[PDB]
Amino acid sequence: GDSIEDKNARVIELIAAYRNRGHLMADIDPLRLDLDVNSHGLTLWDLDREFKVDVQRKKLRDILSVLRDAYCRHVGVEYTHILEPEQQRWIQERVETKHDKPTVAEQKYILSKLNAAEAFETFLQTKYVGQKRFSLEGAETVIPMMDAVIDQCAEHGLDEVVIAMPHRGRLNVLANIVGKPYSQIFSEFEGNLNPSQAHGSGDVKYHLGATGTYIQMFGDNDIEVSLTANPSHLEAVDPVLEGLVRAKQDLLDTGEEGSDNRFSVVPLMLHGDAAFAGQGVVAETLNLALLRGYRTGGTIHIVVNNQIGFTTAPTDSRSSEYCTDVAKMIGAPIFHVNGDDPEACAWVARLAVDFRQAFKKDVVIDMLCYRRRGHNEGDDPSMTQPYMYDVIDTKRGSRKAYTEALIGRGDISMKEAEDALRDYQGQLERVFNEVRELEKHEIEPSESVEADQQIPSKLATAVDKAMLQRIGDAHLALPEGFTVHPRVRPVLEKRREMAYEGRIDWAFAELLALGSLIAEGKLVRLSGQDTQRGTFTQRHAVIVDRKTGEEFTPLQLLATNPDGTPTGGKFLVYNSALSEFAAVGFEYGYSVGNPDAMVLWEAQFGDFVNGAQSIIDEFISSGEAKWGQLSDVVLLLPHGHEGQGPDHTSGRIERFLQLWAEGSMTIAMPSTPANYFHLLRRHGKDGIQRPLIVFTPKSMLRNKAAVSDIRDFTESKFRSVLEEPMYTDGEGDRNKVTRLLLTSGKIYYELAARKAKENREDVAIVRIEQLAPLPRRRLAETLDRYPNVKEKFWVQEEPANQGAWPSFGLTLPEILPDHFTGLKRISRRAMSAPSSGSSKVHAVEQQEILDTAFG
Amino acid sequence: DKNARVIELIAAYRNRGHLMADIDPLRLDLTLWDLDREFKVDGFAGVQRKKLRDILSVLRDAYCRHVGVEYTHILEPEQQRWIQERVETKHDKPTVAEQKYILSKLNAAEAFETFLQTKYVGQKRFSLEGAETVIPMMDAVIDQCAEHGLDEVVIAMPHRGRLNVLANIVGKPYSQIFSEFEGNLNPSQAHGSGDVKYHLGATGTYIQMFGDNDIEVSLTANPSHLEAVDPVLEGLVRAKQDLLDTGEEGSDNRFSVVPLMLHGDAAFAGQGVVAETLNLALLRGYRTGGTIHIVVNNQIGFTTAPTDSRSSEYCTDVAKMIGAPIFHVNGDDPEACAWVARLAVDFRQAFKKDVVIDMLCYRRRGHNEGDDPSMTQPYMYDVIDTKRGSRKAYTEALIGRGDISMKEAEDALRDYQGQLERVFNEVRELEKHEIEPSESVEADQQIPSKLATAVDKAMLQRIGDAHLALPEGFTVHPRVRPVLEKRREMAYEGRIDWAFAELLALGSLIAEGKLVRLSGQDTQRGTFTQRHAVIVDRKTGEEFTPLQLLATNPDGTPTGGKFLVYNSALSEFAAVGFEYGYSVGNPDAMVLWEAQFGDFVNGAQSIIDEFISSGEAKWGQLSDVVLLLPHGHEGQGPDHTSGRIERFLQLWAEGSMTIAMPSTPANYFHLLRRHGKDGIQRPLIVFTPKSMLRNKAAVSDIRDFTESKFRSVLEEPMYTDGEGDRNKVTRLLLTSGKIYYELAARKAKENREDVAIVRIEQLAPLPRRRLAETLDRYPNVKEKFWVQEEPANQGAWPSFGLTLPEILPDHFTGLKRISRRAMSAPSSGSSKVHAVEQQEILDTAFG
Ligand SMILES: CC1=C(CCOP(=O)(O)OP(=O)(O)O)S[C@H]([C@](O)(CCC(=O)O)P(=O)(O)O)N1Cc1cnc(C)nc1N
Ligand SMILES: CC1=C(CCOP(=O)(O)OP(=O)(O)O)S[C@H]([C@](O)(CCC(=O)O)P(=O)(O)O)N1Cc1cnc(C)nc1N
Ligand SMILES: [Mg+2]
Ligand SMILES: [Mg+2]
Ligand SMILES: [Mg+2]
Ligand SMILES: [Mg+2]
Repeated sequence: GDSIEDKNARVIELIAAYRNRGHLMADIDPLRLDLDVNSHGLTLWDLDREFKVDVQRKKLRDILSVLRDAYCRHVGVEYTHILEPEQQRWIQERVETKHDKPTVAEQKYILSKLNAAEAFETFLQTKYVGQKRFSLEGAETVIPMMDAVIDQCAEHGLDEVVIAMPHRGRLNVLANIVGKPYSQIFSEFEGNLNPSQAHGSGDVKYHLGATGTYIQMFGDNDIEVSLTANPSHLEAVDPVLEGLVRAKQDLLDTGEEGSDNRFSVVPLMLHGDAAFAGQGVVAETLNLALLRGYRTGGTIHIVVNNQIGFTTAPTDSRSSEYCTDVAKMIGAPIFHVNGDDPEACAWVARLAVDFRQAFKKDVVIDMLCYRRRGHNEGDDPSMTQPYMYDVIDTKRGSRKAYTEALIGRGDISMKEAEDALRDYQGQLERVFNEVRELEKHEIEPSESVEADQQIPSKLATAVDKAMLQRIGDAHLALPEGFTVHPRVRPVLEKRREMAYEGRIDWAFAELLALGSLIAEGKLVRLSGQDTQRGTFTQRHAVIVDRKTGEEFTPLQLLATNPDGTPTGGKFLVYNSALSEFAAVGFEYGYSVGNPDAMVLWEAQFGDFVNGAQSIIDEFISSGEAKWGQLSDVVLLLPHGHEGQGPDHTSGRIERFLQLWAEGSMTIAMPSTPANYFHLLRRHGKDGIQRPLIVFTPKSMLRNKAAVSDIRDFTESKFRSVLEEPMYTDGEGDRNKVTRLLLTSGKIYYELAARKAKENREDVAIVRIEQLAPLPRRRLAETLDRYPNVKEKFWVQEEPANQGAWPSFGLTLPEILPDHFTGLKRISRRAMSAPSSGSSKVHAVEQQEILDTAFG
Repeated sequence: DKNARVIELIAAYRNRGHLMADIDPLRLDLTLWDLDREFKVDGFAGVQRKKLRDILSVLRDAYCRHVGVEYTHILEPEQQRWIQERVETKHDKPTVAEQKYILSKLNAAEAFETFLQTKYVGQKRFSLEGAETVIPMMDAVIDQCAEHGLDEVVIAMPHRGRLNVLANIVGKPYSQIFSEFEGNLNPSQAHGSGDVKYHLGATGTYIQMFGDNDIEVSLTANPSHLEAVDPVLEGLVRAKQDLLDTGEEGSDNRFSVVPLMLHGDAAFAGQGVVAETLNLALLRGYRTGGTIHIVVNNQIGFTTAPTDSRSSEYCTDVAKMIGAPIFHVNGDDPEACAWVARLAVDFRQAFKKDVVIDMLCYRRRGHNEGDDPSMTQPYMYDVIDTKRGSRKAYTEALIGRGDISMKEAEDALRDYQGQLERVFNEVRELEKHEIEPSESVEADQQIPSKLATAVDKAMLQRIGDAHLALPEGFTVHPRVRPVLEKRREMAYEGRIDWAFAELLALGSLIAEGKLVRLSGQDTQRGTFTQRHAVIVDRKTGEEFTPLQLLATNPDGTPTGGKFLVYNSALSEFAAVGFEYGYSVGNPDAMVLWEAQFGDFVNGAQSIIDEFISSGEAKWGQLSDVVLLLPHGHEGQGPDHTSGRIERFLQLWAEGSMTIAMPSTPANYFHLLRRHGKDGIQRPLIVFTPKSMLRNKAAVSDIRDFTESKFRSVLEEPMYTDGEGDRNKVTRLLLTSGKIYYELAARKAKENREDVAIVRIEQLAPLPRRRLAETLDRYPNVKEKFWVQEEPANQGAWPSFGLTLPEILPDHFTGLKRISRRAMSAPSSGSSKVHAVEQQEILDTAFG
């Protein structure tokens, strides 16, 4: 036969090999630190021969030049893992082509960005040699790359770019991308902060955020750009950024629940190479990318891959070939780019935005670069990486290299390049001198943020009977032909009955609170594991057609007024992924993104919220004091000793009470459905942006004593302290009381049952519903109504080192000494775990507490 | 031409055939003239010429029937070829005896579940019904490991089929499982606070049914927190491999202890610890030679559908990042499940890397046996109601093939059921005894009386001299050489600093024959450039570890000891879990994990809460892991200041952990030596210094190492050795850590003979007797203050403010706090604000 047919088969194999694996041979590293193949008779003598390619006939040397330029030069493209052939074709069409050369104006603009990037760092090195700044030197190309992402987003007519990033080049991005004034950055290095800057306890300069407007230089558009605050904990901000962006998209009616699919707010997420591979929150957050409750239409990721993590080499940081391999699980294309090629970096940035816009999905840019100085500017890296730093010492920086290229191209002269550098440096010097001339402020200890936010003087949470009845009737306003599951129908009928006749249970009180807020025009977002039905089969926020699987959400009917006009409200209820860290981070971010939303996250059991401990510690409990960032997220934590074991008993009340300070959070453990209703309505209507932690029930959901009357919803308010109904409404005599039992939560019902069984008129039980801030005035005023009390006990089912005792045992005798001197504890013994593993052992221990309280 | 269509068609089946494979038991979701034409293909024994008809039948059987194979993401062509050779050829047909054995495992699997359903209808058991093939699959993994002559299989798994695996794979007695359902436990079963039945572990010996080998099989305990045990399993296996001299640090590369890790579908996709643990798989400090993963993929997670649980096509897509092949297999085909299990073991043995089996199955009952799944999944449960189980279908096949008769099949099933009934009746006949409250485990482990931790001068000198015993031609970095010279000087002359005291402790243990494993972020050099446990040749990059020289006696014989020091990945959850597991796996090892700053250990909160602080009380599982947490107010911000002492003190109970904040290098040395030599297996939490590493006052004398012991309470040297008068003291300041040096400097500056400073070095268990004895030496004290740099809601005050007046009322009634105000964060963000607040504490203490 004709050997051209054999040779053509080898050409088809070569095309596939470059597309699939060319990235493994690409010249992406700026440091350059690192017989049985069947050729089917193809050799170097076939270079000028024409071959058939899939339609077209091309010379072998031309096929090989296109493949080598696309896949083996300064850009490594990974895309053949993508399922969708139209996405692979889209990328092939754009990378297997001769690129348009940037104009001289575009080249000068890129150089102006590299000048700003390096000169900002060398200026800080000269003025503040002894202060950490986490310089981007060796990775200056991140600045024209980020400029190109934002400029391309503006070109697509998008609304906003929200950035989250770590420390590397943070100050550089704040000054040269977001527009944080140089004077403000210099004031931080000077330690001369005005009262606004010195507010709260604060945080380090490389954790701060900023906002501004980016104005295009090559087009007629502009776009908002924001950079969010973050703690030191690397990658922890990743789900927070997604939540912030989702909330902004929902507000613009763009995105998943929106009237259009523009997803017009773009998350731009930066990462370090060691952190991106090592932190589990990265995979958890990528896992949210296509979920209906969390999708943001694609995140643009940039890894500042300086091939080091402090003193650790990549071989000790990851098991994958690339630090970006984790992102392939959601079908993201990956572009590995040589950080010493500014034009390739800008081109990849624009291609990434175009791909995100075309397919509304994630894209990753792996920018290979290096770290010019030590990990921080006081660290000596040659002790552990002598070879790498001997190579770095021989390298001209990307600014100098690009300047020489433009001089060589004839664009600029050496004198012009020198003058432009002196001008930028001269402007930094001028601003530095002005800041240094400012009057020095006296340094004072930091102050509590407690008084910065206060409840309005007038706020009622009660609703009328018509509102209760409307929410009850919504449960039976089924779509025509809908088949209700036979074991769900009694719940719907019971809700109509409770709305008109009382005995309202916990689950319905929660829906009365959320439904009445929706009717008043509020956006309510509720999510968590199995939250649509409820872990305890109690919520039924979504009901499923038994014959068709169609879904009906009764509370969504409250988003329309009886006359047919919208209230402006909405109910967004989702089953979350099986994640705690990313889910809690996302809801925290969502509440920051839309302060007017009611945002609730529900743990399956409170025992699993320790999986989100970094979010609780670094964002929820402390973001207001550290950054002035406000969140109104609600965490619902099912809690209570019921004999189900040490991981189905406790939400670790003691840990939240320990974290509490400065009125940063509200912490509550309501004992009645109406009090929970009023708590949620107060939180949604008070205009205070502070988190709420609620310890919620499990067996108490179906306790026939734990029900509320209609008048408790229509004629009452949130009560931080509750007395027994016999004293406030009944014929109970407070003067007969000699023993006071103080408690919180479901144990009240067991104590009250024991009091009734033994007719103990000498014992009274007082509940603390709001654990933090402690209701000092209401507690003192309640205790003053029992003048003959000789002894007081704090009673709890939790072990002695858990529950409220560790904080209350110390604080109650200090803040109210005339009431709580001599306060004693009644509880389970101190325990390493939250409870026994045995239901029978739980029952004996529970009875001991009750016997001790009445002994 | 037509051959061009064939080569691309072969690639299409290999790359994407899995997308069309018949893997779901529920089924809820160029020309025809070329068939007899011969084409050239790359056969497994050389180039072959095959009819297109035969190429297509092989590809459809390999990739589109009950097994979906994902492997073309793997970099190594030899691994793809290995898989092709085994999937694109005829599979070995099981013998009739092997088929009957698989059926006996399905019988045991289903009959155990239906028996518990009959006897204990109201108790959760997380049944494997709908996924019974996991039992012959696990049997096949373990049998294939025994066929390779491996030493042990260690299993970690969640709740799904846990009781079934304990009884039918590991050999936990049926009588013990029934006693758990009965709630009639003997005193050993009732020991500690305990845990739920589907969290418990067991160990036994597996004996091959057809071969001549045995193998050890163990299943580790775990909390409810799904996937949290994954890094613990890897640590336990690595410790066992290091002991057998197999694996990464071993003389052979057998990696002869196999991790077998089971997962649920929703948890495997959702929990970040999965990716963190996979990321450890090829790292020198953590590699275990490949984990075999089995996902029990029942296409549901409680009430949540897969479309709400993950963004990837498969729940296993995360594992592709470490190049693991993935085998998706139809759970209703027991022979395909066993065949994939054996293939996975063979692949793990050939390439010493991870393999994933995604077993597609269903969940016969609700999430738990009291839950109604048709409320949320009506369609799925209408389909499940029409399905014959895998046991019934496999029995019908064997009866149909003529392997067994219906009478033989029923007799075998009734024999197993009769034996369950007999054991159940025997357990039910036992008298029920009084149920008592659970008891503290504190007294279970006690320190031997007068444990000596001092070493002689020769030992100190040997460790100092080891720092300059450089290999021939080694070039020391010019800024590292002064540290080595200073260590030799300190070993002979004193003024021993914190960093060298740590290495004196570890070095002296290695010399005594102990394995010491030390790891953490940048731990080889040290975050504060203080450790230099490994030094790097300035010219060649070669590494030298001075403490490794202590593993050889001066006469040249080995001590039996070793120093394993690693830079960890940038992980806290998987790294802490791994070190906890390692300490469980080798109780004789000294295992230390170091946080870069203590502020980041909250990333491992699930491991601290669920394993470290509570595993002894819950499961009787003992760990001696050490956590080193750099801590101290130095003006570096709220994430570079605190290891959250207050949280560890709150978690503390029952003597479960030792918690310490030493103020001197010798006291830290004695703390580490006591921990390594006391024969007690309980974790140690140490709050370690940063600036105090280089404080010239924070140095120790040679006599502090050779003639002393760990001191839980320390007085000022002026009273124990100097000319200080204790009777002049009217104000006592109690403290812990570096603030002691600032308080002592202020006392010396103002000649405050009326003030004494007492340090509590061991925070938990509180040294009640030594504290009382010390305070009794100051008879004229009129006021006592607890002084700390931490905010009032942090540090030791929240626990000590409550416990000291209760446990020592004649000494601490009236105890007052001196500290920073209560704060939402651990500190101010400003170094200047920190400095003003620090001076306020010092001024208040002496005001
Ligand atoms: C381990 C670690 C760093 C190395 C990161 O390497 P890579 O991701 O490649 O980024 P790059 O630095 O190469 O660009 S910087 C950071 C630290 O905390 C600085 C960051 C910060 O505090 O904000 P440090 O004070 O310990 O140095 N640090 C401690 C650390 C540990 N664990 C977590 C979860 N977060 C952290 N901040
Ligand atoms: C969300 C959740 C479960 C669903 C798992 O689905 P999948 O991974 O597909 O497994 P399978 O059940 O389909 O086989 S079972 C488990 C729970 O905790 C039971 C497990 C246990 O407690 O040990 P529960 O009491 O809330 O039901 N539970 C709560 C839970 C939440 N978050 C974590 C980290 N761990 C958990 N145990
Ligand atoms: Mg890096
Ligand atoms: Mg509010
Ligand atoms: Mg499942
Ligand atoms: Mg020990």
